[PDB]
Amino acid sequence: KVSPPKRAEMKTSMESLIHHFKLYTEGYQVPPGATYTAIEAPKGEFGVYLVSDGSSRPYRCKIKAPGFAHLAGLDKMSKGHMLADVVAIIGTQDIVFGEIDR
Amino acid sequence: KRPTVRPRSDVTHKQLSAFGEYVAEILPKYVQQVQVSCLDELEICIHPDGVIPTLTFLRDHTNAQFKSLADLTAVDVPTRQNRFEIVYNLLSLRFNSRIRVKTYADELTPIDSIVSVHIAANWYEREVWDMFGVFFFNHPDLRRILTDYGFEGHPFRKDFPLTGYVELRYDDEVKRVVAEPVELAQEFRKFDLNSPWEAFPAYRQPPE
Amino acid sequence: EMVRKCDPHIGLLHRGTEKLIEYKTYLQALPYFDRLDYVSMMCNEQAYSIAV
Amino acid sequence: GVQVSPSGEKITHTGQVYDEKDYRRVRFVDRQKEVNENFAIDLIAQQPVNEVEHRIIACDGGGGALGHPKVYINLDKETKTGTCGYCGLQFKQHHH
Amino acid sequence: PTTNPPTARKFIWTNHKFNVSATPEQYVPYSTTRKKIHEWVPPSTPYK
Amino acid sequence: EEMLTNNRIWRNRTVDIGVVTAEDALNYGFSGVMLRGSGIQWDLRKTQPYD
Amino acid sequence: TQLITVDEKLDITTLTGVPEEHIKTRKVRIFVPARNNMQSGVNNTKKWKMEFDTRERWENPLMGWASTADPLSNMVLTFSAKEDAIAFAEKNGWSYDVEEKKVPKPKSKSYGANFSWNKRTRVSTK
Amino acid sequence: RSRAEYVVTKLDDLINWARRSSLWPMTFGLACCAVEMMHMAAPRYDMDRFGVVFRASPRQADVMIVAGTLTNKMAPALRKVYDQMPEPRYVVSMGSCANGGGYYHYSYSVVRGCDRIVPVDIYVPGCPPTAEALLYGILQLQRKIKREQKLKIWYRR
Amino acid sequence: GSDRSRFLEGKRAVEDKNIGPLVKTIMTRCIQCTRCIRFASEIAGVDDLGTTGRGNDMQVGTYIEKMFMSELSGNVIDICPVGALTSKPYAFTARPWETRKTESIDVMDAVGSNIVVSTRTGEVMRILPRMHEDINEEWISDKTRFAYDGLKRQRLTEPMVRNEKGLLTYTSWEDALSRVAGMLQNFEGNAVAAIAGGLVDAEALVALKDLLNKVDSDNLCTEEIFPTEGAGTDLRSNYLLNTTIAGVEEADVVLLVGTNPRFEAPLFNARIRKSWLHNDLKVALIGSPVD
Amino acid sequence: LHHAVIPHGKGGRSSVSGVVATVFGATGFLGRYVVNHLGRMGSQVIIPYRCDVYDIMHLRLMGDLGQLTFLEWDARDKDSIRKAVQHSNVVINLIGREWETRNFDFEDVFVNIPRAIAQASKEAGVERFIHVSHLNASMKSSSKSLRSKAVGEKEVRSVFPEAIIIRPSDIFGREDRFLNHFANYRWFLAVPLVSLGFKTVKQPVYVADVSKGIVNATKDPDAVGKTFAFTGPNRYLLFHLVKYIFGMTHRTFIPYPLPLFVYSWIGKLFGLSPFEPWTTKDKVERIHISDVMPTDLPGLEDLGVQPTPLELKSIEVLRRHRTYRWLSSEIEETKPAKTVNY
Amino acid sequence: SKVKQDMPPPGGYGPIDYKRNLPRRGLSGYSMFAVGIGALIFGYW
Amino acid sequence: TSVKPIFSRDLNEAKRRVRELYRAWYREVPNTVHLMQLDITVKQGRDKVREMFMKNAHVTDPRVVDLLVIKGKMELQETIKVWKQRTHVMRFFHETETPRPKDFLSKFYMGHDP
Amino acid sequence: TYKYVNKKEQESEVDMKSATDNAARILMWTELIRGLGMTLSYLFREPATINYPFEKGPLSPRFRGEHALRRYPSGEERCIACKLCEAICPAQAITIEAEPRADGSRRTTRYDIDMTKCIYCGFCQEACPVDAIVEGPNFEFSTETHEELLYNKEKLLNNGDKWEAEIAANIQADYLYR
Ligand SMILES: NC(=O)C1=CN([C@@H]2O[C@H](COP(=O)(O)OP(=O)(O)OC[C@H]3O[C@@H](n4cnc5c(N)ncnc54)[C@H](OP(=O)(O)O)[C@@H]3O)[C@@H](O)[C@H]2O)C=CC1
Ligand code: SF4
Ligand code: SF4
Ligand code: SF4
Ligand code: SF4
Ligand code: SF4
Ligand SMILES: [K+]
Ligand SMILES: [Zn+2]
Repeated sequence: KVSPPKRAEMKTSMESLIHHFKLYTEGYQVPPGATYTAIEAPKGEFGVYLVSDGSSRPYRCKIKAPGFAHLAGLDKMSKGHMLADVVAIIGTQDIVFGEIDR
Repeated sequence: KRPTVRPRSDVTHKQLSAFGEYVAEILPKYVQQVQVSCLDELEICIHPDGVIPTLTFLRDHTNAQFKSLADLTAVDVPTRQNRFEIVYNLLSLRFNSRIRVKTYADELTPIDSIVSVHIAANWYEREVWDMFGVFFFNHPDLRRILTDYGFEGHPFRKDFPLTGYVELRYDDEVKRVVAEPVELAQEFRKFDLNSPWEAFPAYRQPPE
Repeated sequence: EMVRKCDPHIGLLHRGTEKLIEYKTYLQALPYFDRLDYVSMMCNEQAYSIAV
Repeated sequence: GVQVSPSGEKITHTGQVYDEKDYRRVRFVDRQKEVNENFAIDLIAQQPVNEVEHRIIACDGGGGALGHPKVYINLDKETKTGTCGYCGLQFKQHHH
Repeated sequence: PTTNPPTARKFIWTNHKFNVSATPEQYVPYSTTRKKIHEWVPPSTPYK
Repeated sequence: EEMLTNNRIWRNRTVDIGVVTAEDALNYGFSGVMLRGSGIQWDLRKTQPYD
Repeated sequence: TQLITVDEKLDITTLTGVPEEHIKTRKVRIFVPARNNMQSGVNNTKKWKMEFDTRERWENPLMGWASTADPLSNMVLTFSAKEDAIAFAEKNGWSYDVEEKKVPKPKSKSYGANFSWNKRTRVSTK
Repeated sequence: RSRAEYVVTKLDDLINWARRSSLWPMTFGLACCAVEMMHMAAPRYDMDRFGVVFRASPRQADVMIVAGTLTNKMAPALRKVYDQMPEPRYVVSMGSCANGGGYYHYSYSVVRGCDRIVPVDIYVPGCPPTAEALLYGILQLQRKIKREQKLKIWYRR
Repeated sequence: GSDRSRFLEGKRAVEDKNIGPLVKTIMTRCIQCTRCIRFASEIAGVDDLGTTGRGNDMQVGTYIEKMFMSELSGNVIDICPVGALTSKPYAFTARPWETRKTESIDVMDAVGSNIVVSTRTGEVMRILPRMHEDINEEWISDKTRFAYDGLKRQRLTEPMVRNEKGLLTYTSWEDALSRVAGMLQNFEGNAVAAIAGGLVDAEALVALKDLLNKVDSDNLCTEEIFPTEGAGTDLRSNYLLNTTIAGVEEADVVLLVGTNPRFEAPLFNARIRKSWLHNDLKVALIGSPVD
Repeated sequence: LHHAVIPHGKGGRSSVSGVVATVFGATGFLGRYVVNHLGRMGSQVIIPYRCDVYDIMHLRLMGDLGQLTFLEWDARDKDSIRKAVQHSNVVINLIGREWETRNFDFEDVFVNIPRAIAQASKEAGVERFIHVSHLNASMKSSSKSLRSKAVGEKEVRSVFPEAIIIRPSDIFGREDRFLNHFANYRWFLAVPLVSLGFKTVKQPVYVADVSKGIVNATKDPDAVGKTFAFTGPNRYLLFHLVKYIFGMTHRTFIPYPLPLFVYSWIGKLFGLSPFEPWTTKDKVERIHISDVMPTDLPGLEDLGVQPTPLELKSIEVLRRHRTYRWLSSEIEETKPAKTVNY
Repeated sequence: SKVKQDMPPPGGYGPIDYKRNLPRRGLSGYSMFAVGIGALIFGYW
Repeated sequence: TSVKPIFSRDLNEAKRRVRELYRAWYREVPNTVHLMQLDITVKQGRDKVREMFMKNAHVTDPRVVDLLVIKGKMELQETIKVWKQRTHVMRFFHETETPRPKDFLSKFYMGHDP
Repeated sequence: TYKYVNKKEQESEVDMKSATDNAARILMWTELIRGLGMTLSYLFREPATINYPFEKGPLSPRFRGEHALRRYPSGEERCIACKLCEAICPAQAITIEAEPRADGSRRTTRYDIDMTKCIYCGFCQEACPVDAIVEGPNFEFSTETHEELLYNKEKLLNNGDKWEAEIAANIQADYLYR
């Protein structure tokens, strides 16, 4: 009811095929509620705030990126410095921009 | 014992319940609700007037020490009067804990800004204003941070369409990148992936 | 070349992935995270999978 | 097999073909309309009917897990063959 | 594929084709579904 | 490390560049390698372990 | 000092950023969605929904896909109350048509009616 | 045929050989696909072996490789950096985002393909397209610009 | 249910039936819930389906090669929970998550059954009933259910005008409206008249009525005949189902004069049969004896 | 009509308008704006080309996917012409040169190619043909090009009798050879006009307005068989036009009265070049002939286009030719040239 | 059949080095300044 | 029918903020046209600013007027510090957009939209 | 646990030998010379560059490349129009229109895969219950126009017929894991 069964079990068993059909069309239903999960990404604390209404699609998914707060803190880091020091700061904050912009 | 179900520890639940009673009796002026989830997460729902005292107390109190802002988030629920629910996820490194502070707002009642409490709230509230249209009082520079310049409307709202209203293309008469009303070669096919049978009896609303 | 103010204008790689994840199912929203951080792929998958 | 229209263009296996007065053959002007040479309905038509001895046969398309889900076909009608809904193979009960 | 040849099928391509882009035998998309709404054909005989 | 770590050019490029204090990092919401560089003993894998 | 009074209808159409034609020329439906008769489950008849009127959906020349020109075609919104949907629609400035909730009528069900001595509800098969 | 048109064909071959042996891209990339682009630059595939050298400014560039998703905020900048290149300029779209919007095709802030902004010569499909397929696309671009007959069209004018 | 099966044996298979080109039967999928049998026995009123056999070999259907068509025969496709009784026109066409649902009203008859039109990518794919306890309950007639495919054939797409040869040729809206408007301003009141058919809404009716009244025409006729003597259309009770369908449920004697309600209004006749089953309705008929 | 040619949508990029137009001069200056308007409103545009794929490649973004069909063609290949016009209901002819090549000259380009295109269009039975001639190309003009265009007008009207003939004035735009030509007189010492640029009246017309008029002629049922005159709103003398051009350029103004025969001699001297010439003889008398007064011919108002003035659409095309010093100058910094009624 | 699965060897994998390894090469300072000064004096002479 | 104000207690100081924002926009238009190479004239840009204020001029709720003033100040600041480009500024005039006619006959002849 | 990356333990005091070593390190560029030595060692190493296109990088049988529609050994198309590939396709790059065939078989009439929308994620080939849609390991299918990447049923069936000696062998080698 959450993870799809094996293909042999799908092709030889009824309820495995039913579960495969419903998982790969509708998907598993998450019980309603909210959570915040923080995982030590190499760039920092990658967090996700997930809100589910009880359906098979999430109601809300906020993506906390460490690089977003780091680039918010870029301005304080670059006080009293030059252009090469700015590019050094950009490098050492370990910035990728997909997770920042979302 | 059971390899499928997640193990549950009651000591974290009791500790978070005790701290919830602690915060609720310290701040009865603003705190509206205190709950502990089954996933061992503590949520305190406060009045919008109590954002500054609640955040300052949780940051600076000896027993709280929630000195780190994990994130600041808005959730659009367009069926209640104050549709934007503002969520503050905070982390205490001293006690190794995580707390969630919730409050409410609508399109016309702004809430106070906590740049004076946490500095990450600057960009986080800029994102929240840009995506949901919740104004923030006494902000240093509140403006758009992720949408394009001159973008009309707040795109993370519920009533905003997924594809949007306007689209860009290069026009050769004016030699510019111009904006025109949205028109798709293939429309996004919405799917009704909602089963007509109740999945969770524990979350059954009583009939109206 | 002394810098006095830095103002990083961002959103130049913004795609509304939160709204798209909201509009799609959980397994459908799984590969969005690799493209969130395309250098920390399995870390993102681990984060989303642990949350779900 | 692949048949041609009076306009001169080849007809797909689903029956789609552009009309004489379509403006959409200019996409095939100086190019080609790519069509499948092998027709699935003809290829399944060439396959002989499998003559089995049991009243209910089981089909998986061959290869076990490499085929289709295993389905059971009831070969009670002697006036028609039972066809697998997945693979299209036909089966006939041997009453002799 | 000289000690372990692949399985031979009747529908497989006996002649391999490389990438045919910007070449007259390139691929052109088209809608493979037939016409949906068939119009009413007016009669060829006048009413008067 | 042979190419970069003991290199005086790299040390002139990196040492005393972009210094941030622990209190400033905590207030600004920094995480991961930056808190560790500032000296804050914090790691998610060691404090709130997963898997 | 910190609390004023207004006697208006809370119009925010200038603030939502929607273009004028999609405010004035659009019609919305507030309704409890009817139960899909291919199933007996009635969990989808619990929440009110607001949808928009259907605009033109034409055929693409290149592939025959469903090309559209409106943005508010897949937009459906979920409400816990009909009056809440009214409040949201009047706040966003859309003209609305409201269908009342069609509750199924309570029915007298008895297994002994299948086997009546004189009455006509006796069934001839099982 | 006549002697002069054989000569102008040979000069076409020479100019196209120069333009395909020297193909300098602009240092431009946006995303996942740009990571795969710099993985082509990695020593395994060696665009430098193939004769392809990065130059940061568009004035020293030959080919513009759209590597990532083209957002509404990025589109005027992309059109700018395309227009400021000199005339012998080519475009390699990279990945599903740059070809047709890709995984964000139904987004409010993503244009559905970089061909809506700049004229694209070669589309490389994939998400991400591997550096193998990228080296393939670069070689296909070299063959395409070898196939041009500029001086021959000028002579036949 | 569970998520894995302990069944390691072989499954049964049942030969398919041929009850008609409307209801396609793949009876291996049947779970023997007798819903179709009870529907045909009570609402359709045909007694043409049943269970033949015993034990695991019990099969639902017709023992003989019988073509099962009455009215209201797509509701077995509705109420069959498994896909044993499917719709042959709808066969292999679309999926329910694809199909957008539009709540509309039937116009195939005058009952006014609440329906859902299921459309996929700007094309009508299915017709389903809607739950309205006061009109049609949960069912629609077969013409209502399967008449949607007539909207894809013999359809007028462009305006036509008579040629000088006398043939109809395609033209523009401006040209067609200019010709009709020129003739309208040419002709006076009584010389202009109009006849309305059956699949016409009240919007077009009042539109054309207002246009003819502005050109001083009162010959606003319909194809269907009602007696204009006496009150006629003046009193609204003179031409209405005043007792209504709840009154069909409530009444105890019903006299049907000059009508065949089974084919004129199938859901009305279905409610009459429901009252006949439950409330012991006394039904009498003046007219030709029909089933 | 046909079911695939019925218009649909709101007229955007992905809409269908039912215009299947074979545009023959789409690789030129007016052709790019014409194909831009057609692709923007949503149309199946067939572009026959003879230049390179890179040369036509700037046209590739100007419509939706699959709405532009590029086909190689030759002016001496009737097979290529009929395969280009085979599937169309509008055929637009913009073929033209401002000089003579060793393969194609004025009479070929302005007579034989339009006659062949019109003959192929009549054989294929297209509904509409639009041919772009030039204004004041009546007959017996001082230039070979206008006499050739008059003969081409007569040939097109003979072959396809209901052709929409559009005669625009000296079209100005970003890639034009009129305003850019006058501004590129600044590379020489003076501006050598004939009779100091007086008694020569010109009323230029904007390329966007010409293209909009062409598109409205494709979609206008009242335009069939007519000759339109695409003229600007204001008439200027040549001297005042050059003065206003150099005022917007902010370069200088040194006019010079130089006689017509020797100015045509140096125009021929410039035109004797294997490349695209800077100016030609036919160019210099086509510059120095006046433009006639359009009295009976219908115009841009009748086709629904309000003619944008040169004073409003002049700074987007001359800001390149300014130096750094006068680059950030607005519209009002230059005095507009005085208009003449005659 | 016995399950075949992607498994490490029963004796485990070998030791993987992870510490930083600076080779500590080069000569002492005294000798190399001695060579430098010797070069200076020889060149001067 | 009683709410918390944002900045303006009533409509008059909201109109005062509107007037100040209009003053700033009117002063900024010539500098914008001079800095970014705009084809338009100064008087045309002032027409644009005036008609944007006129489309927004129908609202009488003080909080909504305050929020429109705040958005206008944000837009103005994006015009002061050059973050909009020529395209972003020139998107207001809709010069590449063919306008939909408002006549019923034209709306009938184009398509099915009302 | 934790460790220090830049903090030193106590001090090494001041000694004449240590001072002279530091003086040599400053003056004679010793770390620069050892960086030169490492750089020269990489010069005298063997390069890791393969000779494209005559050499190709290694791959796995699990590789996700160009899409294809397979067949049964009988020649019948494996697809049965169940649209699970659409219902799980995250980018909505698959469009299916279907109707019964002339023999009553459930077959697709339109099967379009927009490869400019596709993210090459294998969800269709792992959701297909009959192994009809597959991602064959062809990745060298870059085109020169945007239209040529808009695949239809005929193009995908041609791909399945072309790469059948490839895809069947890859599924045979890999299928026991899935
Ligand atoms: N220029 C102006 O201001 C005015 C122009 N006109 C007329 O309008 C038309 C379009 O104008 P414009 O863009 O300036 O013209 P161009 O000089 O730019 O050429 C127009 C097109 O004609 C093609 N062409 C020319 N000669 C040949 C030939 N021998 N064989 C095949 N194709 C050929 C060119 O293709 P390619 O580049 O491949 O050779 C080009 O695409 C012309 O007929 C012109 O006379 C009328 C009034 C004013
Ligand atoms: S196509 Fe895929 S890999 Fe490339 S930028 Fe888009 S999401 Fe990333
Ligand atoms: S309704 Fe369907 S499942 Fe039930 S008995 Fe009839 S055929 Fe079988
Ligand atoms: S979908 Fe339902 S009725 Fe159809 S085969 Fe599966 S379980 Fe049986
Ligand atoms: S999942 Fe497979 S069988 Fe089902 S529709 Fe898609 S390709 Fe066909
Ligand atoms: S690989 Fe993924 S994105 Fe591509 S067609 Fe398959 S399911 Fe869709
Ligand atoms: K059923
Ligand atoms: Zn089978």
